[PDB]
Amino acid sequence: DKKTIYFISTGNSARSQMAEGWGKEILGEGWNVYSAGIETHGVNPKAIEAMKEVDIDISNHTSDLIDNDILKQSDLVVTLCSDADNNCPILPPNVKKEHWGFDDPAGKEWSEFQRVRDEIKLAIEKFKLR
Ligand SMILES: [K+]
Repeated sequence: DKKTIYFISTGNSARSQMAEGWGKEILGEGWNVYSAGIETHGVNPKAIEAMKEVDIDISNHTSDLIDNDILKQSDLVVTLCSDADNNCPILPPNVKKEHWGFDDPAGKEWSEFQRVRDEIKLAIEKFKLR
């Protein structure tokens, strides 16, 4: 009944955490939304703050390693950065893979966290309309 979308970044730090937050609110009904990383770098505090600003709570989120069982059951795996795209394991033939690249806001001014957060929102809204 419910389909599965899996957002992947290098360390499950910011872009993938914001994608999971937006995904749960926009695609909530018929979608199970998860996020993971090749490595675990912790949840960037600025990513939590960025989502709080748009009234989305991601304070309980964890930085998790990619799981083979979630990959096998995914309808769509979305990679958000180039290293994650190349390091993602070879997927089952029935699992679709898409690369939605977004700039890394880490170490940049707060305005870049705001910008990337909103670009991710628009990409997920475009996905909902498919
Ligand atoms: K996660």
